[PDB]
Parts: sequence; structure tokens; C-alpha cells
Amino acid sequence: DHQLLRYLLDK
Amino acid sequence: ELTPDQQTLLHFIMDSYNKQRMPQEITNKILKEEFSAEENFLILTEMATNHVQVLVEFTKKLPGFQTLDHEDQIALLKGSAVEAMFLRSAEIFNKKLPSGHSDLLEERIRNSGISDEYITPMFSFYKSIGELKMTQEEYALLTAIVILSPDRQYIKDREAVEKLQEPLLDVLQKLCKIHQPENPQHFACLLGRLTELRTFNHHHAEMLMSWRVNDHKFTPLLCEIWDVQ
Ligand SMILES: CC(C)c1onc(-c2c(Cl)cccc2Cl)c1COc1ccc(/C=C/c2cccc(C(=O)O)c2)c(Cl)c1
Repeated sequence: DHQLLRYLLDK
Repeated sequence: ELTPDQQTLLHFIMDSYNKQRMPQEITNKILKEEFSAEENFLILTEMATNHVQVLVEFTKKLPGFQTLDHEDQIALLKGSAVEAMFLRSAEIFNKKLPSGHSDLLEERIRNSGISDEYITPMFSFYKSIGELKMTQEEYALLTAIVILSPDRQYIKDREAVEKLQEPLLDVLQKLCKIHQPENPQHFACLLGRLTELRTFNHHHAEMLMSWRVNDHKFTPLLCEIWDVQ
């Protein structure tokens, strides 16, 4: 769930 | 008088707010492209996807955000995206920002498949808030405050959010006492926008479903943030 938001938050 | 421990918060936040802007590649289209219901919708989509990006970057830099439950961070991002977007657009129209091409931008929004029931309230909001003569700092604090709203749906630790928001509200109030000593109701006037903003979430979800059945194209980023199959 929420791949893209999670990814932007770790970048 | 603003404190030192507070003047640093406002500075850090004012700093992040001005860090990134929207790409000229995107904003030039408001002017250059054809004015079609299709092209209009696509430009509006492109700007929103892009802004979702700046929103995460900005929010992440918000003091104490990266400390909250990670499932709460998604709920805050998912719950404020539309409101943060109304504030940014209102700022654009309000400050007649050059890279905003207000008149043409309004054209594109006026013809993108948005129901009149929604456009009216949208622009009325744009008007009334413009008439507040908000300073970049009020926009930036209302945004951060909107982002850190403890009362969003699906929040686990709503108390941890309030702890992050109260400091920002106070800095905003401290400013309204300084730069608006004549008008004491100014602070309460700024907070009223947080309620008006709330009102648009119901309208927006309607629009999302309307556009969806009409096979309108969104983006993986927007579909995720706005729960759209
Ligand atoms: C997906 C699309 C069809 C869409 O469906 N509903 C809205 C919608 C929302 Cl969610 C809320 C209020 C009204 C509207 Cl029509 C939308 C566009 O969403 C936007 C539109 C424009 C902007 C800002 C542009 C700008 C210009 C110059 C500069 C900058 C800048 O950030 O520097 C930013 C932003 Cl942020 C978000």
C-alpha cells in the first residue's frame, strides 16, 4: 500500500 | 515581540516554503498550449501531480514530522493535499504571480470538466481570501497548519500531531498581534479558512468520481493520494 508516497518520503 | 526559539521555526519553515517552485516547463503551458477541455484538464493534472511532489518535500521538512507514526504521515499527506493545493492556487491568483498566468489559469480551470456547483465556491473562496492581503508567511503557516491537522480521518496518534501544530498556530497568532494590532480578529479570520478548506474535500471527491467514469486520465501519484481505483 502507498508505494509512491512511501518512496518519496524515504528519498 | 517574536521569541528566538520561534523566529527560528518561522525561518526554517519560510525557508522550505521557498525552496522549490513549480517547473517553468509546466507553468509555461498555461500560456502557450491550446485552450481545450482536454488540454486544460491535462495541464491541471500535471500541475497537481507536480505539486504533490513539492508537498511531500515541504512536509517532510516540517519540524517533527519524521518522527510520527509512518501510517499517520500518509494520512496527513492524503488528507491535506487538496487543501494545500487550494492555498497554493489561491496564493497564485491572489498575488497575481507572473508564472501563474492567473487569467489564463482561471480559463483552464473554468473549462476542464468541473461542475459549476464546484467552480462557484472555488472562486468565491479565491476572492474572499485574496481580500485578506495575506503575507507569504501567513500562506506558509496556514499550509503547514493545514498539513499538520490532528483531526484527519484514520489518524492513530492525534495527540502527537497537535503537539506539532500548536507551535505553528502560536507563531501565526504572535504575528497577527504584531503586524495587525489594529485588527484583533485577523487571526480568527485566518483560521476560518481551515474550515472553508475542509468544505472542498467533499466536492473534490465528487469531481474525482465524475472525471473517472468519463475515463479521465490521472496519475499513479494522484490516484494513490486520493484513493482512486
Ligand atoms: C488534477 C487536476 C485536474 C485538478 O483537479 N482538481 C484540482 C484542483 C484542486 Cl486539488 C484544488 C483547487 C482547484 C483545483 Cl482546479 C486540480 C488541479 O490542482 C492544482 C492546480 C494548480 C496548482 C498550482 C499551480 C502553480 C502555478 C504557478 C506556480 C506554482 C508553484 O507552486 O510555485 C503553482 C496546484 Cl498546486 C494544484
